[PDB]
Amino acid sequence: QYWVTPLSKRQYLLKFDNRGVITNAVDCSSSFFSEIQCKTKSLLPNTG
Amino acid sequence: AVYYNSWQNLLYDSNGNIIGFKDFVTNKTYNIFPCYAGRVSAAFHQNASSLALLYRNLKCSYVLNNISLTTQPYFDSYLGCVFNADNLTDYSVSSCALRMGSGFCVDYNSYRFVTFEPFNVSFVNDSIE
Amino acid sequence: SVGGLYEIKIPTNFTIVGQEEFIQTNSPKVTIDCSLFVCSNYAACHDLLSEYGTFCDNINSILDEVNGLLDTTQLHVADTLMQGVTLSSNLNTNLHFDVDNINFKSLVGCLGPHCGSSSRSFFEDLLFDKVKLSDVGFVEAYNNCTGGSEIRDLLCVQSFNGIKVLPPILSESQISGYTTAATVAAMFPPWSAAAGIPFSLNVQYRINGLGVTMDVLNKNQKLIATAFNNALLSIQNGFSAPNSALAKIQSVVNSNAQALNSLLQQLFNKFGAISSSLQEILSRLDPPEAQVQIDRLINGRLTALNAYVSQQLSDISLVKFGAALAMEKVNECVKSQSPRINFCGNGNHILSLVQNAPYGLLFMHFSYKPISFKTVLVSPGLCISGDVGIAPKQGYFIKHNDHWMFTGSSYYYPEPISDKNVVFMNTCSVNFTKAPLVY
Amino acid sequence: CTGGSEIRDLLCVQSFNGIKVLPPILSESQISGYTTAATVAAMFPPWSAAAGIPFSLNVQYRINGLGVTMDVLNKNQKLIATAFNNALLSIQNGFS
Amino acid sequence: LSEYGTFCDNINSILDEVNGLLDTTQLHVADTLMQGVTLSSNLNTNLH
Amino acid sequence: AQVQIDRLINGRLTALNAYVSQQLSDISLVKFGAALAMEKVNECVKSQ
Amino acid sequence: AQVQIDRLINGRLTALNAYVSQQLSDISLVKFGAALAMEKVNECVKSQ
Amino acid sequence: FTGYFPKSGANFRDLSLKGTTYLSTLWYQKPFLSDFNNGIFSRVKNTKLYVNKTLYSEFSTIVIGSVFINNSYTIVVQPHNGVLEITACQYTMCEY
Ligand SMILES: CC(=O)N[C@H]1[C@H]([C@H](O)[C@H](O)COC(C)=O)O[C@@](O[C@H](CO)[C@@H](O)[C@@H]2O[C@@](O)(C(=O)O)C[C@H](O)[C@H]2NC(C)=O)(C(=O)O)C[C@@H]1O
Ligand SMILES: *[C@@H]1O[C@H](CO)[C@@H](O[C@@H]2O[C@H](CO)[C@@H](O)[C@H](O)[C@H]2NC(C)=O)[C@H](O)[C@H]1NC(C)=O
Ligand SMILES: *[C@@H]1O[C@H](CO)[C@@H](O[C@@H]2O[C@H](CO)[C@@H](O)[C@H](O)[C@H]2NC(C)=O)[C@H](O)[C@H]1NC(C)=O
Ligand SMILES: *[C@@H]1O[C@H](CO)[C@@H](O[C@@H]2O[C@H](CO)[C@@H](O)[C@H](O)[C@H]2NC(C)=O)[C@H](O)[C@H]1NC(C)=O
Ligand SMILES: *[C@@H]1O[C@H](CO)[C@@H](O)[C@H](O)[C@H]1NC(C)=O
Ligand SMILES: *[C@@H]1O[C@H](CO)[C@@H](O)[C@H](O)[C@H]1NC(C)=O
Ligand SMILES: *[C@@H]1O[C@H](CO)[C@@H](O)[C@H](O)[C@H]1NC(C)=O
Ligand SMILES: *[C@@H]1O[C@H](CO)[C@@H](O)[C@H](O)[C@H]1NC(C)=O
Ligand SMILES: *[C@@H]1O[C@H](CO)[C@@H](O)[C@H](O)[C@H]1NC(C)=O
Repeated sequence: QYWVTPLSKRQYLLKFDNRGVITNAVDCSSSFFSEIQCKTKSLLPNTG
Repeated sequence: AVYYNSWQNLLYDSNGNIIGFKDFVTNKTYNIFPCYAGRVSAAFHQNASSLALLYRNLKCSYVLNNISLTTQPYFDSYLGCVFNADNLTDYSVSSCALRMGSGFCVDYNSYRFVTFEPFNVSFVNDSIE
Repeated sequence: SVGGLYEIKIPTNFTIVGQEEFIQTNSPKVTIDCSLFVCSNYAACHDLLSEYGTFCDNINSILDEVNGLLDTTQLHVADTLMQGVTLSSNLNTNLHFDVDNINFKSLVGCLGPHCGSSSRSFFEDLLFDKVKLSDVGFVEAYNNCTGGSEIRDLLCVQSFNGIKVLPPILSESQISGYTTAATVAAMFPPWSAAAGIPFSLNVQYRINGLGVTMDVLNKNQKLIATAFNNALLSIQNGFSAPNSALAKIQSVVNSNAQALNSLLQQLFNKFGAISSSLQEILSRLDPPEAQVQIDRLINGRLTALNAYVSQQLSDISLVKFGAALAMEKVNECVKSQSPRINFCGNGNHILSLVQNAPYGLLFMHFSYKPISFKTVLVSPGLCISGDVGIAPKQGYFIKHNDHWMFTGSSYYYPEPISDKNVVFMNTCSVNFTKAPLVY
Repeated sequence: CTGGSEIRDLLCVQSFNGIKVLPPILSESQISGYTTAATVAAMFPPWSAAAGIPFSLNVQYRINGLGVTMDVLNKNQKLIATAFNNALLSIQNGFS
Repeated sequence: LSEYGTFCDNINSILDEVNGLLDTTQLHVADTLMQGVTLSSNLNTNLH
Repeated sequence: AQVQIDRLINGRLTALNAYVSQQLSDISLVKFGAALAMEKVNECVKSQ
Repeated sequence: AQVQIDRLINGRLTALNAYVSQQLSDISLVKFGAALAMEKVNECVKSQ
Repeated sequence: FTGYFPKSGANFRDLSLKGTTYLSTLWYQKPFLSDFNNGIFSRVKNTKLYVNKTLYSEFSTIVIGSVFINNSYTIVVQPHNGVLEITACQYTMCEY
């Protein structure tokens, strides 16, 4: 298996843990929920 | 520190500031903190020939060892190091032109660091029962 | 109306309900050093900032006036709490904490200067330990900025960038001493904050004024006192769960922390310049172009300060309004009972009490709450004897045992009609029920 | 704004440029329901918004409290009620 | 505009707070209108 | 084009800042008026 | 000359916006003070 | 952070091809021969085989280039059982 996908210049929300490892990420322009996650700079935005 | 991998030598905060690094030669790791920055709260009375200085939230040892040495008398108040004022918090004043915060005042005759008590109860010696 | 009577649900039993209300009377006294915020330590920035001249003098002056308004407001609130308070020197809160079966031990701190700063009630202790950034909280947080700790407290970064919150002119311990004095002034003679009469009698007369006969009040005094201290306990236990008043108190600290953090984030905005860092600009460009980039940062940071100062002026206007309302509630709900229906909280307001809270005052409004109701037929007036009209005072006329009697509007207790509970008229109005056999 | 209208509403230009007025959390119809409930609460039992007594008696006691004897006040009840409804009609006609 | 940083976030945040104050105020006015209001279930708009 | 667009961004952001400042000031008067209206409801309609 | 005059225009206009925002806040306080004065006239002078 | 990243919600394409003896000429045309544009992100399965219980790692080799003629540099990323050989040379690439 050799899965490939195109790359492009995109803005991402990168979350780093207490040891410097990227544990989670969000593609900001991918969907409406991703836009809320990037706007609030959090993986689980507050109810609103 | 244990978070630096083989290719990493700089630690950054969420704002893009350098806050730590690993020395390329000695491999020793250090945290970088900003140098102290602050203000001096100076209390002045027109009849005085000097000032009462308050280094807010700073111990007098810190002021003398890391900011500046001086010949003025000093003491550690609740609000921070106070210079050129006598510690007289046991005394109180109902009016105060130099209000320093948390019920403290600077009173000039020298300057006195005194408690500020603008209001008090009218007392009577009548029975409670 | 059947004949001349209407159907009304009159209470047959009641309880006392306590309601909290936090009124913000103060806010953190934010000070900006405009020079240190805009330019940090960089001489090339300070030279340019001098050419903007009076912009930093305006930022400093407007915030000094705003902080002066907050200090004047705090003195006015303290003056209001202590206005007319007279206490006996024989009063010792360690032994004197309950009277007439009503317990104020939780609402009263130690009294007198021998305690020092310990003049805070159990109620205020329980309300202050849930808020980290109170006046003492800010002082302790700023004290830790030079403690050499590895923890990067956001308040320390803000203060090093010239953004520091100063303590209020009166500590929250002094204000708790003033609320304690105002509270004991209602429990013991001369009762200077309880209409000059015992607290239980003031509660009884206030409940009677709602349309409750005094006969049930002076025999249910134990039940009234137990309902009153149970309402107080319900208020105290309400802070251990999601509470609207505690959330309102925490909103003051959260909104201030959000505004200060938002102001600090302006130091990382590029404002169209090559970098948000003055060190990077000065290490990449010479004076002819570095000054252009530094001027972009100066305009952006000064614009951010003018916006923050406009927001602070608006917020302090709201705090002055809230402090005026709190002073009015002290005077017209705690020290006295003004004839205004829903001013001191909702419902049949009996009486109110006050306690100190972070950046404000917490009022406890006690109300007469009906438990059970009886549907009865009432007459709003009667035409008696020689066509003389009578109207009931804070009650209704009732046919009890096929005889006309009076009952209070807030408690069903039929009692004989007399000049004590009647308004007389020389002529009776139309539709007043005809009763020639009365009096 | 999305209709096939030839009329250029200035609000549509504002909304397309990012400036828009959002509706309040409670519709004005709900507030009208609340003012209606507050008004009928004074007319009928238990008169929860009229001191617990009939509206006409509340008007009569309020006028008496100004220094008007209850005799002329209860003998002229229809004149007072007609003056009250004429005042209400005058307020309604004043909007024209 | 992305190089200006938080300017548009500040404008949106201040307007959202202002609108939250208007919403809270409208709820307080509605609560005040409805406070203590008791009506009979027998009330009818077409008869009374 | 960046120089020209930057002048427009600065003007438009300054205009939004001015409008937001005016909106905060006007909502303070609206809150004051709403408090007066709640007081008039309680002390003129529900009671005298 | 246009470049230098533009710097002065932006500074003078920025200062005029700051003064206008301060004036709006101060007049809101004057309106609150006048409302309190009218209440004192009506409830302390003309009546008690 | 802004960088060269995949589009979330887009589709990966498994371009790996396994043969035994015969090679299809269609395997060397579109859509297998894909445009590079800015770049690509690869998620590669490490096909862990065993001979006499001894583990061996195999996966598809990728070539990146333009015309694949010795007038041009072709980058080649090829595994050698734990060793990833990466070269960029003027290779005479085969037709297949
Ligand atoms: C891209 C693709 O579709 N790839 C599949 C491949 C092709 O379709 C086939 O190569 C095309 O052929 C053309 C172009 O002519 O088929 C595979 O499966 C075969 C059966 O389809 C496989 O079982 C083989 O079967 C044999 O009968 C035979 O020779 O094909 C005997 C041989 O020993 C045995 N190989 C072993 C033992 O690996 C394979 O592998 O080749 C699985 C691959 O995923
Ligand atoms: C500092 O740390 C680096 C990284 O671990 C050390 O570099 C390694 O040194 C050994 C011995 O020469 C080599 O086998 C590795 O290949 C080196 N790794 C890299 C990434 O260069 C370095 O020796 C350390 N130096 C000191 C003074 O501690
Ligand atoms: C500043 O003055 C106060 C008041 O005299 C000092 O506090 C007292 O300290 C003594 C011990 O020396 C205690 O017995 C008292 O109970 C304290 N009183 C109070 C009100 O706390 C204080 O220690 C002095 N501080 C310095 C640094 O001189
Ligand atoms: C009436 O007076 C008595 C005597 O002063 C009061 O009785 C005390 O009440 C407290 C509770 O507040 C008890 O803990 C004490 O033990 C009681 N003492 C005695 C000697 O009985 C009583 O509370 C008063 N009641 C009212 C309603 O005025
Ligand atoms: C200051 O000096 C003036 C003039 O002698 C005097 O009126 C005033 O009372 C003095 N105040 C104090 C605090 O010394
Ligand atoms: C309040 O304190 C001051 C200073 O100790 C004193 O002059 C004043 O007389 C006190 N108040 C009363 C009511 O005695
Ligand atoms: C109270 O004070 C007055 C005035 O000094 C004195 O006459 C009286 O005897 C005192 N009474 C008590 C119980 O201390
Ligand atoms: C009133 O209500 C309480 C709680 O339900 C009850 O304990 C008490 O006995 C009741 N009293 C009467 C007179 O109904
Ligand atoms: C201040 O520092 C001390 C010692 O590290 C710590 O115990 C305390 O919790 C800190 N308090 C605050 C408010 O930072």
